[PDB]
Amino acid sequence: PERRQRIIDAAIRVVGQKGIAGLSHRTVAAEADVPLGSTTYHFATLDDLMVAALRQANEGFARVVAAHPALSDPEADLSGELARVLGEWLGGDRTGVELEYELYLAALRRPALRPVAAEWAEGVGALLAARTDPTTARALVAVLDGICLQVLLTDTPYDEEYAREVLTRLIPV
Amino acid sequence: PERRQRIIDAAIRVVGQKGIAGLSHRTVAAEADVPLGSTTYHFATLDDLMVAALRQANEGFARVVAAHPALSDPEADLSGELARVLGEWLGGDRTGVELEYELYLAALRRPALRPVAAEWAEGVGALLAARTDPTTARALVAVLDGICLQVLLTDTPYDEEYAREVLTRLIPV
Ligand SMILES: CN(C)c1ccc(C(=C2C=CC(=[N+](C)C)C=C2)c2ccccc2)cc1
Ligand SMILES: CN(C)c1ccc(C(=C2C=CC(=[N+](C)C)C=C2)c2ccccc2)cc1
Repeated sequence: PERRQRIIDAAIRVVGQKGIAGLSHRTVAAEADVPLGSTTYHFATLDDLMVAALRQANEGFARVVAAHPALSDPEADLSGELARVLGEWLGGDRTGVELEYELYLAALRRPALRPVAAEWAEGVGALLAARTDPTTARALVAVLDGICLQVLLTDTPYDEEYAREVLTRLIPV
Repeated sequence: PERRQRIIDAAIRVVGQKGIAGLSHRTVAAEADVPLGSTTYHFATLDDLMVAALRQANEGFARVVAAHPALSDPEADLSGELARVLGEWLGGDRTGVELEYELYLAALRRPALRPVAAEWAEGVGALLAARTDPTTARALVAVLDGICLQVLLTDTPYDEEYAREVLTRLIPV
């Protein structure tokens, strides 16, 4: 896009290969192939750069969730919907997908990054709480996290059938 | 103990403050306050050092599990037992506890560290599969991971009552 985006994109490509540690304005400038000046002009702190990156990723996810209105439809299959939302991104692309999670975590173990790293759970959690109940909402958010790990931690494909199955055991009747 | 242990201990203290990245034979030698020679004599590669550290942590956990024979007792409360096992370490010490998880993860996003980083799930998983069934075993392992995150990702204390509650919803009848 116009260089600010180019920079955020490169920041991402750098972390997705050298980890947050190998992320500097030099690394980014090189990767985005832009003056060092540009990167600092747009992002004073590396944290500002990180935060921007996560916000982009958060919005990336908050987008697929909005593409599943059924999630808040009381007549829809909730677990089926949640398993689809997962499968929709954990499915396929086991390349850039593995990279997106391998930074969601990296982000999490960072003091000022963690709050934005789990924002996805805020939207989902708020939605499931209104749909079901607080305890069920938290339990659901918990297995979602549990399942992504299981998956993105082995040559283990997704398996919606399994996900919906365990998700369903959590929804009360 | 004798210096090999001193070194593993220091390796841990270093990662628990500078992350795997700030971990070198220099860092370790300094921290353990031992000749650089010693650290390389005992651990040729940093990966050998990391792996040793994780094995120590794995054995640390595999120890509390063995201290709960009830886990495999068909007449015992499984979810209650699992929630106790968790609460037993996630409870209190929200200092060194937070550090143990903030390296379990760090480990996980590392190609040759990940296999040893999830060994805990191998023992637990094998135990729950024999106790219940494959699908239930995996689902249980999944929420355990989910719950530790929820917890070790906010000023959020543990709450066994909650854990046992969601764990119980996963056990079939
Ligand atoms: C464990 N868990 C439920 C989740 C784990 C990670 C994600 C994320 C994400 C970002 C972009 C995506 N895209 C572009 C499809 C999809 C997911 C994500 C959100 C913030 C920072 C990094 C990654 C969402 C849910
Ligand atoms: C998400 N999950 C179920 C778990 C997450 C982490 C642990 C671990 C651990 C190490 C030492 C412990 N001690 C000394 C009590 C307790 C746990 C652990 C195992 C290997 C490497 C790092 C940490 C176990 C379960």
